[PDB]
Amino acid sequence: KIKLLKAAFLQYCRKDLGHAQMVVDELFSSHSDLDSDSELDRAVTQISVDLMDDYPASIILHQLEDKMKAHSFLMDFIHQVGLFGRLGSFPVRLLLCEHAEKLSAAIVLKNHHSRLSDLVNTAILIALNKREYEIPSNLTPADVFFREVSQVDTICECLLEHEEQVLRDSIEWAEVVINVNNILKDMLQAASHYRQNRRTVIIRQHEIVLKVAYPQADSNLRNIVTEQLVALIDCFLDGYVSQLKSVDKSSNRERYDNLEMEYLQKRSDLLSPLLSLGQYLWAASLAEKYCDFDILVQMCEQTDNQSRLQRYMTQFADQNFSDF
Amino acid sequence: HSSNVQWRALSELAALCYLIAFQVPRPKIKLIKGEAGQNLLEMMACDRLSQSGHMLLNLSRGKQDFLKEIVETFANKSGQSALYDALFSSQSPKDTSFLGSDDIGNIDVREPELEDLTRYDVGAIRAHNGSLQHLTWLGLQWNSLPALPG
Repeated sequence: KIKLLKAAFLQYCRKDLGHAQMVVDELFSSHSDLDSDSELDRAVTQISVDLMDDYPASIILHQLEDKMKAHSFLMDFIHQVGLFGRLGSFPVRLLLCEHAEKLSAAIVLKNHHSRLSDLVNTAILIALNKREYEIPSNLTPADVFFREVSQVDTICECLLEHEEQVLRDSIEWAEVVINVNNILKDMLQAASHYRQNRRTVIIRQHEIVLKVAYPQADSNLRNIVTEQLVALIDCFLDGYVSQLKSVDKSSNRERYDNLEMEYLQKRSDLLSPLLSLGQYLWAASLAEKYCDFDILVQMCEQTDNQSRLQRYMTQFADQNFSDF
Repeated sequence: HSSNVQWRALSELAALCYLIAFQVPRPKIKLIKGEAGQNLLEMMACDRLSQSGHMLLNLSRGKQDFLKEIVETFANKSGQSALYDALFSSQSPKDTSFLGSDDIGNIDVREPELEDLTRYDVGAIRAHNGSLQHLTWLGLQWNSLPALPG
């Protein structure tokens, strides 16, 4: 109940000064606790996750940095007092701490980038979710657009499609559709390196692949490459997250695990074809990123005279010969 | 010396190289300490644009807007690795090699104008000390063009 998650949120406050007293409220917790694994332990998971949601709900950047440290001495004040169990990730809602970490480094990666075009796509993205208090206080806000920033990505995309409907593409309008590509990209670079220090999200990425495909149809050479090294930087983070979820699930209920394979395999084919017009200098890195997707790098070696590449492919491979 | 398949692919690769060179702007001549130094630097600039220029053309006369294809296909970073591959042995570290790290951005992919080419040649006559080799080459390069050299 609410009386409990307000008692550990009171023991973490003291868990910054001393421990002894907090270690006896975790000791009173283990004896007074339920201790039936299947849901009462996911009743204290629903508490540790309701306080990670409140250390994320918390000088707007130096104030969001102070909150990635707070949620860092909150993940250390859980490892010690322990806090060595519970997990209610299920569907849509331990991986939930990391995820709320990753999205607080995303909140600081778009705080570090503040210009008039993103701040406008953000104000359009927040006025659409609800109204804002007009007692000044107009960021128009962030502390709740952090716990949910995933949404200011699918909307700062709908504000690049209405800024592309007026783009009239015309050159300065294909420079504004790349500036956003570069931010959603290095906001996905910031969640990757925060995991190294350990269906709307995805749609908005397959939507900007196709809009990064319509533009290189009319673009000065060099520019059409930098947005191609970018949509290659981004596609290589999606294929890496479907690989990591595969490896997460295995065995029984396999039927669902061999149906999600066909789905990622019909997309590394839809990202390959897309790169069939593009430069094949990136194929070598796309073929290595989803380190097999051989059918694509095998038909790039066939379209050219690089019988040297299909010999360099089979030189470093596990059963490609029986595949080629 | 090599076969036809390598020729086209290599000439394709070379066309990109000459293109990259031609695109490079005229160097900032005023920025040099002395008159001799700056005049030299400009002389070389004219030589670069002239030699690469005629080559770019002679390779583009082979087909219709052949240049456009070269950029659209090999301006991709994939070409940068295909260039390093054909030129060098891959064993060398690809990090400290300038070729592998250059930012090939917005290749003009615009064939050269004859009038510009003429003033490049004239300015680069002294590039190779006016060797009859130099001039006989230029004179031959203009032998296929509709405008004649000065």
